[PDB]
Amino acid sequence: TYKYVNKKEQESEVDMKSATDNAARILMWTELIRGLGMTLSYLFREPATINYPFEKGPLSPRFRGEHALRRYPSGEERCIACKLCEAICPAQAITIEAEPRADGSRRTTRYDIDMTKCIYCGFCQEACPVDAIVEGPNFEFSTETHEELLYNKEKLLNNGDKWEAEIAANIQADYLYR
Amino acid sequence: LLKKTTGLVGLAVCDTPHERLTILYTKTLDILKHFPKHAAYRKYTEQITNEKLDMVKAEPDVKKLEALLQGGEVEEVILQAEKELSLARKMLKWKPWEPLVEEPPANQWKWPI
Amino acid sequence: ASNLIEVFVDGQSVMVEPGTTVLQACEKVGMQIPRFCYHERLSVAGNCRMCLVEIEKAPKVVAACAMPVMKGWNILTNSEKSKKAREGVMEFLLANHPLDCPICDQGGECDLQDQSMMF
Amino acid sequence: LTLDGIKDRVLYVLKLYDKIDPEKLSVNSHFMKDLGLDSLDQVEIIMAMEDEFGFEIPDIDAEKLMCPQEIVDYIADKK
Amino acid sequence: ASATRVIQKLRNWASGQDLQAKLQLRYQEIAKRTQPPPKLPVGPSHKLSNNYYCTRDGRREVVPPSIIMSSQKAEKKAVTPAPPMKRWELSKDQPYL
Amino acid sequence: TSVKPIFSRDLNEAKRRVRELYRAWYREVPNTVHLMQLDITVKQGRDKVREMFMKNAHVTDPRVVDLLVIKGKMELQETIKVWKQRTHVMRFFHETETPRPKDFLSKFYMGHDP
Amino acid sequence: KRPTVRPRSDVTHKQLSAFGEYVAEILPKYVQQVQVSCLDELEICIHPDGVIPTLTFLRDHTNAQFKSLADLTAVDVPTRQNRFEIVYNLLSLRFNSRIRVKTYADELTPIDSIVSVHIAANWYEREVWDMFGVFFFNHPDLRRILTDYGFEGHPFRKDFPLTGYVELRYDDEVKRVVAEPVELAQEFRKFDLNSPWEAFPAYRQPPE
Ligand SMILES: CCCCCCCCCCCCCCCCCC(=O)OC[C@H](COP(=O)([O-])OCC[N+](C)(C)C)OC(=O)CCCCCCCCCCCCCCCCC
Ligand code: SF4
Ligand code: SF4
Ligand code: FES
Repeated sequence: TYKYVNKKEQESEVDMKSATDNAARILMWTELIRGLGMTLSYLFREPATINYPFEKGPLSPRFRGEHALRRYPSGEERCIACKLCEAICPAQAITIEAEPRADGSRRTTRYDIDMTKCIYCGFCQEACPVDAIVEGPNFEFSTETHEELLYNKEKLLNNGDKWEAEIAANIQADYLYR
Repeated sequence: LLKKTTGLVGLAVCDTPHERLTILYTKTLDILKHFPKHAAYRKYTEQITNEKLDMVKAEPDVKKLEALLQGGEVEEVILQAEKELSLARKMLKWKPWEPLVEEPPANQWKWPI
Repeated sequence: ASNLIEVFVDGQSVMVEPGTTVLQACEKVGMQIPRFCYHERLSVAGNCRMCLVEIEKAPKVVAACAMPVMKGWNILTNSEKSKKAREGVMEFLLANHPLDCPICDQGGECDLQDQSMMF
Repeated sequence: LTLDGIKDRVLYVLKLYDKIDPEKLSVNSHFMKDLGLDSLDQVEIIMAMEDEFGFEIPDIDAEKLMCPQEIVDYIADKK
Repeated sequence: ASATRVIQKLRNWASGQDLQAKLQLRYQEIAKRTQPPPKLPVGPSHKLSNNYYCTRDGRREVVPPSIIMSSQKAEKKAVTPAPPMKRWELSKDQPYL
Repeated sequence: TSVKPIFSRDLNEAKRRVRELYRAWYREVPNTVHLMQLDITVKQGRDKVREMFMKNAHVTDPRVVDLLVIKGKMELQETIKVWKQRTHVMRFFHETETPRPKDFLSKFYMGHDP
Repeated sequence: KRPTVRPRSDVTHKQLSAFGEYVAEILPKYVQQVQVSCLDELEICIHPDGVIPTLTFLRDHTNAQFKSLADLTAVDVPTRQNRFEIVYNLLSLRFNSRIRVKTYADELTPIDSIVSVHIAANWYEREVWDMFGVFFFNHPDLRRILTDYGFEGHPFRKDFPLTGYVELRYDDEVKRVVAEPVELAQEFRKFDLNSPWEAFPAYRQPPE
């Protein structure tokens, strides 16, 4: 179906009362005054402004923030150099090099994420089979040099160690949906 | 009665839609008589024009004429008749009933490669 | 047809030498029969049963890597019976196969993975 | 038509063309077989004529103008 | 929500709408940020029998396009790509603004 | 060996269009240098134009010459109306690029590039 | 019935086949192929000489009424003699249908522009020329529309590199934005994501 937004159904004829109404409207600015009034109503409303940085905007456990590399409760790195995150990374922002470790475990010797290349899409954290790479809820990590946003494995492990008290909680909250 | 507005911007309302439609269809048929008899365009356009002209001659009411034509409003039908007449003139100039001008290479329309 | 016999793959006729297997006739036509144990430079084993195909007017599916075509055989390769046989054999392999794909060197080089996704 | 003036003013702009020397240039000199020029050099002299005279010259006439005789009588019977 | 009644009346008169009934700011009606754990259902293919993939393989039902006529392979009524479009009915809910 | 022409039936009319385009570029170059503040001189721009024409000057196919004329006219009118800016027109000269040496000894010292 | 498979209406296939026969017999001079996909879309492959007559017939015919050009695009398949495939998708509002008209070109055979038939073809053909190098005859203003000024080469071709040949950076010596030969700090790593097993037997090409 459809409807008209500007067509007038029939006409309201030409009345002297309607003429006087239009004359009052475009001589005494009635629509202007009512616009003024409702703008005044917004003046007398309460503003929607939060007090950053002392107040923070609401988020979700699904939020995709800063990348981190997680660990098992034993303490070993969850990553097993399986390279699906690099294969699925749509910006090619992940570089992984690997070799067998001194105990024979399959581990990464290089795990680099270019945050200036990354698009923050979570494809890595939804392709990770062991929940190693995650996108934790940190977003206030803006730097002053372009180099500092070129993360390596030590930076990502430090981020995972820093945010584990919250990343694991978010994964516990939201893992049943995924 | 007479239509107030046709609802489409830039389209004028036709006071006498029947006479305009019948002269447009007659002119289209007349320009279709110059085509070769074996022209499929001539055959199909003559069928379409003949059926539309019979509907205009049958129905003198604009509303039920529009409902019979099923081409939107009668102004739209008049404009479509104008476009069909200009098209038929161009098709007579172009002569596309002739055989295929050139076959393509053998892998031109092969997908996937 | 000098020392050659006529067979059919999906109704398409092809000349083959006597002694040609169903798999070899199929790849002569240009279709690759799924396999795990057949290798063209090894001896024929016939154990993995991935190459089971349906011959027309035959009730039991045959192993394409080992069975030689006789005469006039219509090898239905994409038939319902062949697809069911491939699905069953793939199910039996992946029943006891271990969930080791991320820690395995056959990342994109795995016949088991590729033939799983294909059949 | 001031034939002498247009003639020596043509030779004057050939003198100020940089690529050719002032030595072996003659009134009957040829651009490619004698002066060793190119086609784009030839149209450089033609457009030098055009913007030093103030009247437009077509490429059809420019292809014909190859030696100073046809240049000078072309501008003579064009003016 | 914390506005006085005088300010509420002034806002309502100045705007012409009941602003307190539809507040722009969310106070308590939103859902709790901590929710009970879900249990997502499974689809129709989550069955242990009568579920062969060849009976629901929609990706392999795609066929190459059928050639109506070709330059190498190849009294009736004039036709249309489709039956003509029916006119839209005017809305019985609110036909005009 | 029988093809469809674009604009020129043969190479003579193609050369005619080439001469017209060269004349128009030669007329434009002083106006370009005056209009957008170029560090180059008027003579150097015309030498650049002629070097471009000599780079393209090895072709014999009339369709290729016609398309080259069309591209030259597009770049020409793109210089007529001020769209191709000072940086865009200075990209023809490559002042900030070290020219690669052409001799085998320096190409050997520089790296593995043949 | 099957929740994972699209429902297919055969009436659209029949109607599009009938209209394909209709158009093919009205224009045998230009039409080289007519096909309807299993997705129920009509594709009509024509000679490049009949682009303007075919588009004009489809725009102005009473039974076609394809008054809206959905888009004009090109596909580079660099294994054919005429590597560019020009595709016109058209929408018929009166009959509520869609058609696709295909033609071919290469780097040295221009095709006629249809700006006189559709005015959107102006910018669409400008984009096609800028991306593929297909010249269009009688275009009122044919020039680049998306690439940088002075850009060399047509980037949507298959043989044009993804990162291109030059890159822009600010040079403080000349105080300019100069273009230099491209160098990548990290090279784009191409991936061989092709399974060596056949996926669709319905498209198995015969052996050569
Ligand atoms: C000094 C204290 C403050 C006063 C002002 C308070 C603030 C008001 C602010 C309102 C919002 C203004 C924002 C800017 C608006 C700009 C547009 C605008 O104003 O357009 C003007 C508009 C213009 O109207 P328009 O733009 O629609 O054009 C009309 C023409 N058409 C529609 C065909 C295009 O109105 C006027 O120009 C009228 C001005 C006021 C005239 C009042 C006349 C009253 C009667 C006169 C006396 C008659 C009796 C004589 C004695 C008889 C004795 C017996
Ligand atoms: S969020 Fe996306 S773009 Fe960023 S590293 Fe992960 S896969 Fe790559
Ligand atoms: S997907 Fe996970 S386990 Fe695999 S390489 Fe990436 S971070 Fe490591
Ligand atoms: S390939 Fe293993 S049984 Fe034939």
